[PDB]
Amino acid sequence: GSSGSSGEPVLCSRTTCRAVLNPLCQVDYRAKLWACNFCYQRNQFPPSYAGISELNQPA
Ligand SMILES: [Zn+2]
Repeated sequence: GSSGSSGEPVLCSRTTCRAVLNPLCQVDYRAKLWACNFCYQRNQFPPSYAGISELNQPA
């Protein structure tokens, strides 16, 4: 993980998209990269993805 105090919601890079990370997107745990289901853009995982239900919990 990453020390410090934070907890901002991961938002699709694309400014026009701004689609909050959803369980529908194509998550490539292997390449730690989840592509968007709408804009279809690859995004990098956040620094702190431990206290996240979307990830921790199954789709
Ligand atoms: Zn997107």
